[PDB]
Amino acid sequence: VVGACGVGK
Amino acid sequence: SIQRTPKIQVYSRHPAENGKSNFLNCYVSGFHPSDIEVDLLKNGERIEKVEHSDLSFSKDWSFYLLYYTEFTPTEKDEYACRVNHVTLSQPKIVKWDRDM
Amino acid sequence: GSHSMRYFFTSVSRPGRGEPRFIAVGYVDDTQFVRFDSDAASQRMEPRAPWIEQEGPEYWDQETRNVKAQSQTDRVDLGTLRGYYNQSEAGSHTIQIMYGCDVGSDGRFLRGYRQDAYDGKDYIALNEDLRSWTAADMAAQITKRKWEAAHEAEQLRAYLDGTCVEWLRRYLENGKETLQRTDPPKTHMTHHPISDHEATLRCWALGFYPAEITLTWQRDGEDQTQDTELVETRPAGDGTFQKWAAVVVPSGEEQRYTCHVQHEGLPKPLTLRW
Amino acid sequence: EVQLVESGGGLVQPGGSLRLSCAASGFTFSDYSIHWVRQAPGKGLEWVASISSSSGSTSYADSVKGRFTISADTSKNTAYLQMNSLRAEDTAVYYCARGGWIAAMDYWGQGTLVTVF
Amino acid sequence: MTQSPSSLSASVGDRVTITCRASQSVSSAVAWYQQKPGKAPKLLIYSASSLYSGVPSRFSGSRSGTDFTLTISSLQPEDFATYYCQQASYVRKTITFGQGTKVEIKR
Ligand SMILES: *CCC(=O)N1CCN(c2nc(=O)n(-c3c(C)ccnc3C(C)C)c3nc(-c4c(O)cccc4F)c(F)cc23)[C@@H](C)C1
Repeated sequence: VVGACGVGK
Repeated sequence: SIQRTPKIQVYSRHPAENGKSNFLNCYVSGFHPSDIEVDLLKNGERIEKVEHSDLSFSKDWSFYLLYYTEFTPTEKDEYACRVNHVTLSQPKIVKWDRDM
Repeated sequence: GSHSMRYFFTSVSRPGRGEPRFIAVGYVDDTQFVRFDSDAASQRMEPRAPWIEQEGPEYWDQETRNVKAQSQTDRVDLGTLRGYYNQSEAGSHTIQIMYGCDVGSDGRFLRGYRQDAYDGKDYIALNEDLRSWTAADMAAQITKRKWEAAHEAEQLRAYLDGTCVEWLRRYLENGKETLQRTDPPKTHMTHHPISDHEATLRCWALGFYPAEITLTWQRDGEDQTQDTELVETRPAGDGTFQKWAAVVVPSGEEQRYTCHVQHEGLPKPLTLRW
Repeated sequence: EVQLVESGGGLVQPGGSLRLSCAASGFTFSDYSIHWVRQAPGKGLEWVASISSSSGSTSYADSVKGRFTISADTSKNTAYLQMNSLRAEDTAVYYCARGGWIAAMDYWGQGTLVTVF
Repeated sequence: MTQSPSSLSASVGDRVTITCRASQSVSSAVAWYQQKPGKAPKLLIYSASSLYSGVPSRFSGSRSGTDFTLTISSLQPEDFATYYCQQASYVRKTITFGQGTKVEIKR
């Protein structure tokens, strides 16, 4: 599935 | 930034046999950026009902697409594929050889 | 017998024409099975494989929510990197993201991937130990600090070896007759006479799966690899692939060339001749 | 530093509601998950329900599916567990734990004894 | 799942092995806990092999097939407790704890 976690550059 | 020009391959899903329905694919690959304009041509006329796959990319971050249309080949017809891109001054008209 | 699950995210900013175009694509092996286009009217994650359409509406509600969140993250990253690189606000820039995992024949985790790219060039990648980052330039060193202070490689760890490896075996089980098949190539050789003294032999390999194939135009043993077009494996359009390899054999010299085909769907390499 | 304190459970009749709360303190609440685990008296550890503070993803034990609900007030550093329609089989000691990016409950509470009578 | 043995009696010095037969878990979601009487559990081995910070090096976790094993290399008079293996399913969104294995004293 697609990953939830992400912080951004 | 760095723009790389597409590589067009015009072919058929099945071996071309005059009178039996196959699909005309126009696989453009290895281009960047993702803004491309691909047209499948029959006797120098744009083909309306053309599907394209979803924009993905290779290991080197360059994109590729597949524009397929269903066609029944014969000796008379001439097929091709017209591709325009930011790296191309003029559209690239890749004709379809039955022998590739 | 190794299998892989990949996710490709492409966000292209279009200043003066709306929101950055976002396309997400998922692939069990070389088989696209999900999709998300931000310009489509559905505004949902769509199935592109016949074995994935059985997942309940809770799967598609979650997938849409998690892909419309990466859509916004890439939308603020495009304006973030545009300031890192000190670029104008009226240019189109691309952020490609590719992550995923690789499991073995027994369904055990081998390795996980997470690579970003800004404008075709590498931007930042997740090291093979899955706890370090490789910043490719001087504007990804700023991202690296963020993703180290925020422990991004640690939160992402539980996804790349526990959520990809688990749903990937769920996919290899549902699509067992589709993803766990090996179609051997339909190989044949075509002689095209280009001159009275020059010819060309093409060695086709049609309808094979997976795309990993190898055509080798040897000559009396010593493989040539030169004077040999070897076009990229191209999609046939129906889940199979195509590829040919030509050689420019002089006329009257054809019946000494052999074409060798190696495919994991083949019992042993072939030696097609004319 | 990371401390979990659970409180709010005790004597309750069957077919009633309790609200167990778990006041987390020592970490950013939205970075980790909060799990409710119960140890039936004498029996073994049973996982009851879970919350992902970010994205609000709940999950239940399928033996408490329609009867237990987790809420999590992120701007209180607290995770709640409303337990409606309590049976005599829901009596246990309830721990709140923390999923710490390692797919394991590294930090635990002390326990809230819920006795259904 | 099934955790074996249900209870083993071992003496101070022995190498004890608790096995947990998860048949559908990803090694990553296989952790090993230790609960002493009337106290909260205590994580020992996460990701089925990785020691947790501060846990003594005698504890180790392995995997021989679809069979995850906890080992205490040389038992000490602090390891007599009940050991639980968990296994999380990301498809079903459930954590399942093993039935538990109690380690006790010999004659
Ligand atoms: C990019 C990061 C990412 O997508 N992931 C982190 C979150 N995650 C994940 N999802 C999930 O549903 N659970 C889970 C499970 C498996 C069972 C019950 N509840 C939950 C949620 C509601 C917490 C995750 N559970 C854990 C976890 C396990 O497995 C064991 C103990 C403590 C835990 F927190 C976890 F680490 C991540 C979970 C996936 C999508 C990967």
